[PDB]
Amino acid sequence: KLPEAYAIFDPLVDVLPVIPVLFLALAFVWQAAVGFR
Amino acid sequence: METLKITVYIVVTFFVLLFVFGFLSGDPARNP
Amino acid sequence: LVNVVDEKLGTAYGEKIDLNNTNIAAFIQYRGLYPTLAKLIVKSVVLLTERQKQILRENLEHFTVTVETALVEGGDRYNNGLYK
Amino acid sequence: ATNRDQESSGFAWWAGNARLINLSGKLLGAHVAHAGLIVFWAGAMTLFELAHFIPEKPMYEQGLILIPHIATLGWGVGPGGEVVDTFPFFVVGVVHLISSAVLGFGGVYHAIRGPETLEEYSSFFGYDWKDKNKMTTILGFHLIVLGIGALLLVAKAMFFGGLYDTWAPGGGDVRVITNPTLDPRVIFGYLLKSPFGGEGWIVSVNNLEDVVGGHIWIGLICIAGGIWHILTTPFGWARRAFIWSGEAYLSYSLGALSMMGFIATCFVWFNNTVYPSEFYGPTGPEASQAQAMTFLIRDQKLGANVGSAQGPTGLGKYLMRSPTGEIIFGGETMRFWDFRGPWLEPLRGPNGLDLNKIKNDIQPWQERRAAEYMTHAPLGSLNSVGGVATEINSVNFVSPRSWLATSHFVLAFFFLVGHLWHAGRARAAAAGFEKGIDRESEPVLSMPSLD
Amino acid sequence: AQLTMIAMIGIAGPMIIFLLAVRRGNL
Amino acid sequence: TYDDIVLANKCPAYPQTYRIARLCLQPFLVKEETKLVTRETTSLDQIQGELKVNGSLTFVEEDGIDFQPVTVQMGERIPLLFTVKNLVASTSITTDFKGEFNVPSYRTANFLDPKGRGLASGYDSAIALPQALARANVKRFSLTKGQISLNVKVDGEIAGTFESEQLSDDDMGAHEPHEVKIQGVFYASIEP
Amino acid sequence: METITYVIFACIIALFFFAIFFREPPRIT
Amino acid sequence: AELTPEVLTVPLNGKTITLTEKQYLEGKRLFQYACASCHVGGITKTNPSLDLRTETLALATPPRDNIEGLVDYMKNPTTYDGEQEIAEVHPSLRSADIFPKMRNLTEKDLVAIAGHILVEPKILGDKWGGGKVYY
Amino acid sequence: QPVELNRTSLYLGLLLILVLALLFSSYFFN
Amino acid sequence: ANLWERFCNWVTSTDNRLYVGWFGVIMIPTLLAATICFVIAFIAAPPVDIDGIREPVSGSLLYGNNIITGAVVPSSNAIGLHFYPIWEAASLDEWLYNGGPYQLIIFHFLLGASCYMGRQWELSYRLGMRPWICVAYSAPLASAFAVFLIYPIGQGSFSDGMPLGISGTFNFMIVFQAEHNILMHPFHQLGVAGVFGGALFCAMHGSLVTSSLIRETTETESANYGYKFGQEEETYNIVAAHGYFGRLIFQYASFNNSRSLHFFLAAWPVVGVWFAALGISTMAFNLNGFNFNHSVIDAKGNVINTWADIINRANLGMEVMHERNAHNFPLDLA
Amino acid sequence: TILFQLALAALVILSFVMVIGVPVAYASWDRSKQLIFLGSGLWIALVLVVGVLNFFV
Ligand code: CLA
Ligand code: HEC
Ligand SMILES: CC1=C(/C=C/C(C)=C/C=C/C(C)=C/C=C/C=C(C)/C=C/C=C(C)/C=C/C2=C(C)CCCC2(C)C)C(C)(C)CCC1
Ligand SMILES: CC1=C(/C=C/C(C)=C/C=C/C(C)=C/C=C/C=C(C)/C=C/C=C(C)/C=C/C2=C(C)CCCC2(C)C)C(C)(C)CCC1
Ligand SMILES: CC1=C(/C=C/C(C)=C/C=C/C(C)=C/C=C/C=C(C)/C=C/C=C(C)/C=C/C2=C(C)CCCC2(C)C)C(C)(C)CCC1
Ligand code: OEX
Repeated sequence: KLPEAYAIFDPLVDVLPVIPVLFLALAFVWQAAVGFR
Repeated sequence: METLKITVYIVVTFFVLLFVFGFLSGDPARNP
Repeated sequence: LVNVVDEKLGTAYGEKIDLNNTNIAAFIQYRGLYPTLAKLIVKSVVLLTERQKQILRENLEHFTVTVETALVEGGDRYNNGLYK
Repeated sequence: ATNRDQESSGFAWWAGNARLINLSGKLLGAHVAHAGLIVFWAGAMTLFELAHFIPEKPMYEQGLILIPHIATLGWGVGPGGEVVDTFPFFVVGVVHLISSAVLGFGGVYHAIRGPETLEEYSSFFGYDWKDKNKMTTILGFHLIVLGIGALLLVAKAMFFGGLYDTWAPGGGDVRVITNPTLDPRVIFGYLLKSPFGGEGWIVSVNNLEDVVGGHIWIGLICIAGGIWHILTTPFGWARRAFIWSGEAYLSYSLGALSMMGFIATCFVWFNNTVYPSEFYGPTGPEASQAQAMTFLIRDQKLGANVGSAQGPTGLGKYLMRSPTGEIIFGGETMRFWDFRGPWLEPLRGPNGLDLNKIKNDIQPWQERRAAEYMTHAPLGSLNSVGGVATEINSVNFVSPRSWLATSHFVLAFFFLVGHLWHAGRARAAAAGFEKGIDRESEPVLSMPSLD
Repeated sequence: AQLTMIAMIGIAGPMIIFLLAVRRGNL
Repeated sequence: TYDDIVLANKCPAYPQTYRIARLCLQPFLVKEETKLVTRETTSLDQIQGELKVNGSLTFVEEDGIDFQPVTVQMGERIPLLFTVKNLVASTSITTDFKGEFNVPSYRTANFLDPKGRGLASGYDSAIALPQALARANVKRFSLTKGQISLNVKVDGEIAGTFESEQLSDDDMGAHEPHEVKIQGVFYASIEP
Repeated sequence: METITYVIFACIIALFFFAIFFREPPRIT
Repeated sequence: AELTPEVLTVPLNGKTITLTEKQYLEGKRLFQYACASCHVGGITKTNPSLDLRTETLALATPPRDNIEGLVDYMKNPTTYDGEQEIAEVHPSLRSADIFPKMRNLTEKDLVAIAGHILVEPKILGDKWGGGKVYY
Repeated sequence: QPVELNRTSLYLGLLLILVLALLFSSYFFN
Repeated sequence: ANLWERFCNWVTSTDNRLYVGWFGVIMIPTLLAATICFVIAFIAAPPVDIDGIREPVSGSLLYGNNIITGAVVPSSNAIGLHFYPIWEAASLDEWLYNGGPYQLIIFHFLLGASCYMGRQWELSYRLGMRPWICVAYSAPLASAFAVFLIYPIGQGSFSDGMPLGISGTFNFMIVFQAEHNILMHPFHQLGVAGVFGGALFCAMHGSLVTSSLIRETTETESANYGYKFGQEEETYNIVAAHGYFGRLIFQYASFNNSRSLHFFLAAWPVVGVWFAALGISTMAFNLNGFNFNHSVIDAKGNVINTWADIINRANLGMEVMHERNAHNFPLDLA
Repeated sequence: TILFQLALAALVILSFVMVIGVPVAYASWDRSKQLIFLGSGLWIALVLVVGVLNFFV
């Protein structure tokens, strides 16, 4: 478990490693806003 | 066995040195 | 020429615990025998500790003495490749 | 807005990272934001692994790949791979994740705000890809830093706590490795070891002495190779042996990383020294020898004559011979007779396993470890059902070893493909036909016939 | 909840891209 | 030690109850009615017995690795369970050991053949040919005696050369066993 | 009769030798 | 069918105690936590003789087809005849030192593993303690 | 009308037959 | 002008009927060693004890096999992952017994087919071609990497390699599904999506080009003579085939770009077989297929069997019967 | 101890404005300079304030 002064922010940590999967998908959002020009 | 071992070992390294030297002997040069 | 393991089934080996032939795992079907007395038996119908003698005598009608060479050689008295 | 459509670069959107080949400031921010992504994942996964962490359960029973790496370093683990303080795991998670915002700042800064090329603002930082002595200067800078990194591991091993030793006496313990193997005939004798069974090229490193001293040797030749590449330019035999292009050095790195991923796959699959089975679980070899031991233990406890006990085939059911002659574990685990773990070296005498050390000398911690390692084999499914493919859904177990070997095989094969892609392309690019064949000067119509 | 984290973590990726589109920034 | 060996197949006047503690046997003359195609899984080792003084020291062996599957190439391959299983040999030890042991079958009763047919497990039929053999159908476990004459170097630990005559694998009755004569060296380490 | 029929494979190698080295060549047309 | 008090009645000591749908679901999970690495499906992987069947457990010495007998096994595990004592090779509450996955098992949480082991053969059938033949 | 069969079609058509008979000879002998 | 620069003028020459190249200085003697040793082992190798338990498996033709049941039997399980050359053995007959010919063939074949891949690069670089026919050959080569080397390494024995044989292959497939549930592995399912799609898009592209050939010939001779080799006109109408196939499904499902078409023909089976070779290479380390055994259970908890539970009984059928004598212990670990 | 979560929730939220506000200001000026600098230094400040206060709880 996290140290007990950190369990308030524990649902944050539970989805914290999905963030690098979404950087890949954000390059496709950014490429789609520019229309893949 | 004692003899075929070093027979294969020399055969292997001669073909491998032929591999390594010929790609060191200017393989970027040999383009059209 | 008959299969001696199958010919062992039709005699009293294949009705009870043959004390010379059955696996050490075939003693689990009764109380008290496995694994201390089952180790002591495998290693005439058996008799040591006194409570062990009372376990054995209560089981002595369940015990058969009939040595089959296939069933015992190669350590098959302890492990015969028969699991779950 | 240079190199941002296919009108200005000639690269499409799906190869739009190739628009950054000659944009040194933008390629720097590409690499620092990506460095920030690795250090983010190092941080965020370690936090995810420690938030979902049970220090009762062993580490391999929890789907943990990164907590075993911090634990191998000798942080927050005591006797037998048991966590006594999860705070050295948490700090590694926080120092990485917070550092990812700094590399995330500097990646975003150089990519989307900074100078697009460094060739004007800083001739020290500005590089041309086909400038050969500058390309060794950055290579020499990065070699010294990896020499600094391979000496930090020696520092943690020799001064700042020691690493976890699987071959510590009485079970595994964090051990200060104070006498590392400085002997180069041992350090580079690993390099001339066969990769194949019983030899196991560098994956057979089986003590933390050669690990530390091997990282003194690697850690100082990388420093001395850094001072080499800083102070020199490439020699003439190497200038004709390489393409000097941006994609060329990428392909050489991709081919190097395919080597490393295939090797680290083999380390996490076969080695239980730098990947202790306390943290990573038993190896494939380790679990099959543990199964043969558990039934060597169980049946002799029922009074089986385990040396003379025969299999169905004529071989020893518990104890047969290796094709070199050592008394090894019977069964199919005869393929794994080259396995060394510390829960069965008290059985191994000089003929292989000693039968008299099996009868009256197998300790209950060994019966415990063999029964644990058998029921936690690195067999498992993709939905993480433990056991064989014909097993029922009760055991939620895939080893980190299986996760680490398979992921770093998927990655290492594609990095071989990516090497073949980029090495073929960068040599086609340096010769001038990667965009196609010129119709007016097609080489084959100028090349003679075959038959 | 874990979702309202991952919603605002996930939504605020394209909102960077939404802002630089509706500010005509350097997309 | 073990690291500089992986020799494990090789074995290394002397005058009350005595015991044979470590009996090694390192060997295959096959009688025509060889080579070692089994690589080096051929020696017996770590055999413990009971040297019972009577003038003759009766050696009832009990325990140890005392069987080795050996296939020799005559080109016919001849499997033999090279063994000294339950050997009772007999002769101040200077001294032969004219002993008789039992070989079992090579394959035990759990062994299945290519057609699934085995002795304690498997098909008693030939299920490939449904409406058709009986020799290969019924597996016939052999336990024929073999005779060995050890010939005793002497320290507590003594050594010399054995010679055993046993039959081969009879393939559970399916063919005829060759007479294998197994010459080789031995080492026995006697301790009271 | 069995194996020496199967050793059809020697005709394939002769076809492999003939169709590589004695093919009617591609003509630039 | 439906998980019901006819299924959740199992012998306590000659008395039956009723499990709940929370308790049976908790003790499936505590069986998969600390027991099912070896005892998956009711078998023993490290000893395929001693399955976790009720008939096997009723025939153990002391009887271990009771919930009081299975919690006495998880505090003092014996052999199948009760002669030898195996808390140094079997997980127990006498072996928190060496089986760390047993340390957080309380007296209202072992009864659910004793509950799961007894209720489950009535649920599966021959499949509990039956092995791959009965999958 | 004449039949044309170029040498490649002799070569593929012999390849078609020989690898067909390398297949089916195991079954024709059975 | 020594006989080295005259040697590299022969090795790198495109004027060779069969291109040698520097990869071919490894490829030719390894693959000739892997072909001479193969057909000798396929006809005359004495039976190999593959499973290490002294039960030899006849693989060669002279010992009562036909081509379908013939194989080179994999090296002995007693050897394991050990390097077993001819000089490891005391005699040839020992080397033949323990499956040494299998290790000779696959170490010469994989080293020679790896060097086929770079030879495919090397001719593309001598001819001025774009270079990625080698990358597409990395899809069957990884597959050969997997079943000959990688799946032995993960399983710890070259006895687990694919036998160089038609029915030995089918043994390898059956046992693999029994132990690794390869059908339920999605990487094999992407591979079937790569070869079913590969065969689809082959017959698609083969039939849309053949559908769209311009009339150049009469119906009294073959339409193949409308192509003369080296011609500059395209022999088929790409607009008609797109007009055909676009009306067949809908217009935007259709590659009206010939280059974008042939990238898709290149990439769909190659990325398919890449993932499938990654199936075998990851089930090397026992990262098995999806295990839905006893997944659907009812309110009482009774297992409601699925189709994956019917596969599990078939998987149980092969695994309790594969190598009937090799297992002495209840769990099949490797 | 709860105002350790006053600097920690001043860093899970200040990172949320500095995960938008930095690639929006960089990809769009002088106010954005005095907002990035004042907050990035505040971000380095509050990782040190959380960095000291965890040892105190
Ligand atoms: C994670 C890997 C990665 C990285 C680091 C990059 C980086 C880059 N890409 Mg590439 N790219 C990628 C993957 C990646 N890309 C993928 C997967 C694709 C296929 C969709 C592309 C396709 C592509 C194309 C077609 C182009 C690029 C371009 C670029 C460069 C400039 C972008 C720009 O200036 O426009 C401005 C960008 C934006 C306004 C988008 C804003 C995104 C921000 C930066 C997100 C990050 C914010 C971050 C969370 C904040 C952290 C710091 C904070 C804590 C303080 C930049 C170096 C361009 C280029 O070549 O430049 C010349 C270009 O034309 N990329
Ligand atoms: C693997 C190391 C095991 C774990 C984890 C658990 N058990 Fe076990 N169990 C194991 C073995 C080898 C044996 C046989 C012991 C012997 O006497 O030789 C057992 C036996 C039991 C029994 C007795 C079954 C019987 O036939 O009487 C029970 C009731 C039992 N195990 C329960 C049990 C529980 C509840 C566990 C989880 C907490 C558990 N075991 C874990 C091996 C292993
Ligand atoms: C350029 C570009 C790009 C890229 C990008 C990238 C890749 C970036 C990166 C970025 C990054 C790399 C970022 C990162 C960041 C980080 C952060 C921001 C972090 C922070 C942290 C924190 C704040 C922490 C906290 C905590 C603690 C301390 C403890 C407890 C737990 C917690 C979590 C709470 C793209 C593709 C889009 C497109 C183009 C443009
Ligand atoms: C740490 C450690 C250690 C150590 C190690 C070491 C010492 C290592 C080293 C290593 C090394 C030292 C390696 C090397 C390698 C090499 C390579 C990898 C190579 C490559 C090559 C190339 C790449 C080439 C190419 C070419 C050719 C072929 C021809 C043409 C030209 C050219 C150049 C292009 C030990 C184990 C002890 C222990 C553990 C830990
Ligand atoms: C909160 C917290 C904490 C703390 C933390 C800390 C204290 C952190 C910090 C962190 C840090 C402290 C980070 C940092 C990072 C940094 C980085 C990551 C950097 C990098 C750098 C670089 C990359 C550089 C580059 C360059 C340039 C820029 C120029 C010159 C050249 C060179 C290359 C050098 C603790 C754990 C206690 C607990 C939990 C909570
Ligand atoms: O060798 Mn061919 O297959 Ca791979 O798992 Mn264990 O070992 Mn045997 O059983 Mn299942």
